[PDB]
Amino acid sequence: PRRRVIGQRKILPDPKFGSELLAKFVNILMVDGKKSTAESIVYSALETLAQRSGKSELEAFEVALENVRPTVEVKSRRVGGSTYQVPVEVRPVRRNALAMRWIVEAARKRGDKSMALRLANELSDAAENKGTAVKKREDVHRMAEANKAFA
Amino acid sequence: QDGTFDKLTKKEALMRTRELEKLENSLGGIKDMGGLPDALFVIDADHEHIAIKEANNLGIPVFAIVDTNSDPDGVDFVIPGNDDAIRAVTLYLGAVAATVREGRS
Amino acid sequence: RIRIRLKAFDHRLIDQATAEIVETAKRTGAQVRGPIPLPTRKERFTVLISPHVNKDARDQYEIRTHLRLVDIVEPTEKTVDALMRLDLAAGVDVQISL
Amino acid sequence: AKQSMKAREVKRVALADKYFAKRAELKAIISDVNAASDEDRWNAVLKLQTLPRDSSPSRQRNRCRQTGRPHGFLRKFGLSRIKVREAAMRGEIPGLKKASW
Amino acid sequence: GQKVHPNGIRLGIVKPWNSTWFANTKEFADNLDSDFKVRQYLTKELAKASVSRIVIERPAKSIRVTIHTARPGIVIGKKGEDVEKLRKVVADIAGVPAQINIAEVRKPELDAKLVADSITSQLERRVMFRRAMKRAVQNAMRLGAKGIKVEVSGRLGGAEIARTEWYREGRVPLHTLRADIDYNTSEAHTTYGVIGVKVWIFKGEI
Amino acid sequence: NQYYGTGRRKSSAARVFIKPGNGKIVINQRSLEQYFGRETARMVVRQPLELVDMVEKLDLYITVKGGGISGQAGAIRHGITRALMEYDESLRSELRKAGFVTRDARQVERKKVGLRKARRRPQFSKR
RNA sequence: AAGAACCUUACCUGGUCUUGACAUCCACGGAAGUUUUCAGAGAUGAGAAUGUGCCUUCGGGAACCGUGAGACAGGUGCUGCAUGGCUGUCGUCAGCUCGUGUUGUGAAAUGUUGGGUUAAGUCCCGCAACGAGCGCAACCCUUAUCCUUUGUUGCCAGCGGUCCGGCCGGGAACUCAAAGGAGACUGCCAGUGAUAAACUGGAGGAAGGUGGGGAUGACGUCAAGUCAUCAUGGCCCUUACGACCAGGGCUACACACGUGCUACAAUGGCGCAUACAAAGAGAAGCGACCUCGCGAGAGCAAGCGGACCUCAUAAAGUGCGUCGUAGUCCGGAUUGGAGUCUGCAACUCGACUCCAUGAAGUCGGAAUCGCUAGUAAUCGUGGAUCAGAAUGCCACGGUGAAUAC
Ligand SMILES: [Mg+2]
Repeated sequence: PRRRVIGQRKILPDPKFGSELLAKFVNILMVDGKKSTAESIVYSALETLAQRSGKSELEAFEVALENVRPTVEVKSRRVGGSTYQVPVEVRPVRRNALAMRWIVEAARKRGDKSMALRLANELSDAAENKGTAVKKREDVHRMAEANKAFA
Repeated sequence: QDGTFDKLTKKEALMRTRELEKLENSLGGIKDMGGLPDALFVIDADHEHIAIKEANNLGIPVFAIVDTNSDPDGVDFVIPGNDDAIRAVTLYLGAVAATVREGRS
Repeated sequence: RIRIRLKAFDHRLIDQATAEIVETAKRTGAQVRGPIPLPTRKERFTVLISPHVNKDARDQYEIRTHLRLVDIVEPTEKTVDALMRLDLAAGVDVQISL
Repeated sequence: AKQSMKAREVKRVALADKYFAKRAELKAIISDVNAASDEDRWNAVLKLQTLPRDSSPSRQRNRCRQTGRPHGFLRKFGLSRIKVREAAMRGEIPGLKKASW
Repeated sequence: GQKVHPNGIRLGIVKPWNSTWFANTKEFADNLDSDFKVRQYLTKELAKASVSRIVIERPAKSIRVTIHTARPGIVIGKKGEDVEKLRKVVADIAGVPAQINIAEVRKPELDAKLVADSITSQLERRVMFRRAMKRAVQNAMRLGAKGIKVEVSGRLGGAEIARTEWYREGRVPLHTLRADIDYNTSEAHTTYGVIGVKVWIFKGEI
Repeated sequence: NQYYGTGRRKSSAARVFIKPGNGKIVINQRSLEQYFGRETARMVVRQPLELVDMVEKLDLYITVKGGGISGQAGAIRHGITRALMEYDESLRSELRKAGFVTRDARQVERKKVGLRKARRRPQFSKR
C-alpha cells in the first residue's frame, strides 16, 4: 500500500513431497475455494506429464516453466505529460507466479477432455516451447523490444 | 517519593518520573517563591529579550548585565560585561551573591 | 432429589443469590451439589435506529439469561420448608421440583 | 395514531376471543375425514359464515401497544422498534443492553 | 442526532436498570405494558412532586415502586395519605397489591431529570433561557459536580428559526464508559412550540 | 503411561491421548486412513511427526468434535504438539521453529450490519 | 415495509352512520350478559326466549347498555422552511475549541506552527507561551493460552460386566459449560536515531507492539430525511377532509434504471454409498414413533415452556458408473389438467411435490463496484417479521486463495 511495507505471506508447504512452487501453482488453480479437487487435478497432470516425458513430478515442471518465464513486462509510468509504456525487469517472485498464471490461463482454454489433461498437455507443450503460454510470453517480449526507446 | 509510585503501572511511573524531571528542571528554582519577585538579575538582554519585556510590564526592577549587541533601553541599571564566558559571569555573580547575602544582616 | 433451577439476567446478582440459597440449605441441609453453570441463553435483537430510510443503520441488543442448578440430593426437613417462604433477593426466577 | 383503527383493533380482539377459541370445533372437528363426509360438513361450512367477517385470528394485525404501529413489531415485547429502542436506552427493559461480540 | 444514549451504553457497566424484574417470553409484553402504564400514570399524577426515576421491581408477583425524588413531604402528605392513595390508584391497574416506597435525595441540583424539570419550569414562566441555563449550571457546580453540560433546542426567545444552544462547565467525557453520567431529556410546550432540554451531569469518574 | 493434549482450531475441540506402543492412530473409533486420510490434507496430523518419528514409538487415541475436516485435523495437530509434553521443551524448541505451536486463532469474523459477509459492501452505485 | 389474499389500508367505486367508532360531564328508562329468526354485499333495521349481585344514603346505589342538547372528540389533512426527539453524510476522518498571558489600532494571531514518530495536534523536542475541555487512546463485549469452585438434562481417559446405544455402576482427570483471576503491558536485549519520542530485528511466549473483531460517531456542514412511529405552535373540515362495511388497488405495462438469485457447463450435471459444524426458536407452538402416497402432506399420537424433546438428514467434500463439448441429461422461464398446506374464502393475488413442455443464455460493449485476510470466492444452517407468504435482512459455520513493486 502507501504506508504498509508489509511483505508476502508464508503459504503452507505441499502435502505431497515438499515443494512450495507447485503448492503456489495449486493455490492458483482453485475456483470456489475447492482445494481438494485442484490438488487432485494438479497431481493427475503431474503424473501424466512425468510418465509421458520420462522425468519426475518436480523436475518436469521446472523445464516447462522456464520456457514461459518472461524477461521484462511493459507498464504505464507517465512522467509529466505523455502516457507511455516502460519495459522493465520483473522481480522473480512475481515472474514465476506470472508464468504459472499464464500456464493456467492457457489451460483454462483449449479443452481436450478434462482439466488435468488440459494442464498436462499445456505443460508438455511449454516443455518444447510451442504452446500458448509461450505464445503469451512471446507477445510480451514483442510488446517489449519494440518500445525499448523509453528507459 | 513515599506514597503512590509503584501502584498503577511501571510505564506510568516512568511517565511521572519524566514529568517531574521536566517540570523541575524547567520551573524548579522558582518553586518556593510563593509570590511575585522583587528583582530580576538577568545575564543577557539580546537573547532573553522577552524576559525583560515581561518584567518591565509591571513595577519590578530588571537591572541586568548586557553585552554590546543588546538593547539597554528597558533595563534599570545596565551592567556592561560579557555574557557567554563562564569566568566573567561567575565573577559578576559571585559579587552579586556576596552583596545579597551580607545584605541579610 | 430436590431439583432447584434458578435463572436471572444479571450474573453478579444471581451468583450471590445462589450462594445464599445454598448456604441457607447446606448449613442445616448439607450434601448439596453447588451452582452448576447451566450455560446462558442469549436472546438477540436487531432493530432499526431510524424511523425511516437509511436502513443500513441498525442497533443490536441482547438479553442474557443465566441459569444454575443446585441439585440437592436428600429431601430433608431442614431443606423442604427452609426452601419455602424465603423468596427475597428478587429478580431471579427460582423453580423447585420434587 | 388513528384512534379509529386502534378501537377497531381492540374490537376485533374482543369479538375474536369471544366467538373463536370456544366454537372452533365447527371448523376443526367437523371438517374431518370421517362419517361426516355427508351434508353434515356442508352445513358446517355453511354455518361457518354465521360469524361476521371479523372474529378470525388472521385479521389481528398485532399493532404496538403504545402507538399502534403495524410495521416493525416484536412479539417478544409487544412494542414497535422505535419504542423498544427508546425504552431499552432509557433502561425500562431488563437485561437489554447494547449487544457486542 | 448522531450520539448514543449515555445511559443505554452504561446500563451494564455503571448505571443500573430502572426496571429490575424477570419474566418469561409469554408475559414479558404484558409486564412491560403494565410497567409503562403505571410509570406514565404515576408521573402524570406526581408531576408537581419532583420524581427523578421510578425503579420498578417485582418480588414474588408483588410490584414494588421505589420513587427517587427530592420532596417526599409533598409526596406523602400529612399522616401519609398520598402514599396509600397512590398504592390504591396503582394496584387498580397493576393487578396485584403494590408496595411503593419513597426515597429522597438531598442534592436535587445534580440529577439530570430534576435539572431538566427546573429548566422547563423556568422556561414556562417566560424566563430568559440564557439566565436559566447559567443559573442552573452555576448552582450545580457550586453544589458539587465534576462536570455538567446542558443543551436547549427549539423556539427559545420566540424566534421564527430554531437554534440549539449548549453550555458546558468542567469535564464531561461521554466516550468513557466507567464514568457516572446522568442523562435525561425534558420537553417544554410554550406558546410558540416545543423546546427540548437535555442534561449531562458527570457525577463521578467511577 | 498416557499423556494428553487438548487441541482446537476453528470451532474444533479435540482430546488426544498419547501412549507408547504401536504406530497406529485410532480416532473416534475410526482409523486415520478412513476418517480423513482419503481426502486432501491427509498428513496435516503427521506433519509434526517426522522431526520426531512416530512409525514405531507410540500411538494416539484421538477424539474431535466441532468444525470441519481441516479444522478438526489442525486441532488434532495442535493437540499432538501440546501432548508432546513428556518430551518437553527439549523437543518443542525444534517443534516451534517450524510452527506446530502457534494457536492460530484467526476465527471467522462476524457478519457486519449493512454488509453482506463482513467485508462485501452492497454494490455501491453513483446514480 | 422485520414480510399488500381479506385484515394490515392511510386510495377508488358502492351502501351507510353522525356529539359521532374511540374519551369525560347532565337527565331519563332498562341488571349486565346469553341463545336465536327474518331482509341485505355487510354495515344495519325489525324482532322472539332468558337472566335481576356484589350494599341499603335504601326519591336507590358501584358496573353495563338505549336516547336529547350543549362543552367536545376525531383527521395517515398541510406546514420537517415553526419545532422536540430520532437518523444519514463528510467521518472513527483527526481534528474543534476555551481560560490566563503576549503581539497587533483592529478584524485576528500565538497556543493548535516548526524537526522527527505514530492510526491519531500519539508522543518527544524546540518555541511567548503556560494549562484545560470535547476529540484519539484506555475503561466495555467477544475470541485467542493458562490457573481456581461445581460437575448436570454435559463429558467419560483409568476400571465392572455389555442387546458394545457412556446404555447402566462409577469420577470430577479430559471436551463443553457459567463465573473469579493470570497473561500481552514496548516486558528485556542489539542496532539506528539529537544519549528523547520512536522504528527495525531477536529471546521467552498462543498471541509484539493499539494481538483479531465489535459497540463507542468530536465543534459543526448539507437552511439534508421523518409533524406517517410518537409529542406539539399555528391553517382547515368538525351533519365533514370525521366514522362503519362489500368489492377492487397498492401485485396494474409500449419502456428505462438500481439491487440479488439462477446459469451459461466437464476443477461439472445425474443415480448410489459415505464423513465433518456453529448458532438459535418453541406451548390456542416445536411436534418423536407408527400407517398411507413417487410426492408436497394426511390420520393416530410420546417428549418439550427446554445442555435431555422437536425443528434437524448439513452441503460443498470422498469413491463408484454415465454423459464427449452438443444448446447437449447444463439452464429452468412461461404454459394446460390434477393434488398437498395456512387461512371464513388462494380468480384478480400465496407456497409446495409430481405428471408434458422446454426458452433465452455458449461468459457479456462503453462504463462500473467489492475485497489485502480466514478476507475474497464458493457451500450449507438458524432466527425476527408471520395464520400462510423471501432469491431480501440479521447471524452462524465448512473449504479457503492471489497481489500489494
Ligand atoms: Mg488546528
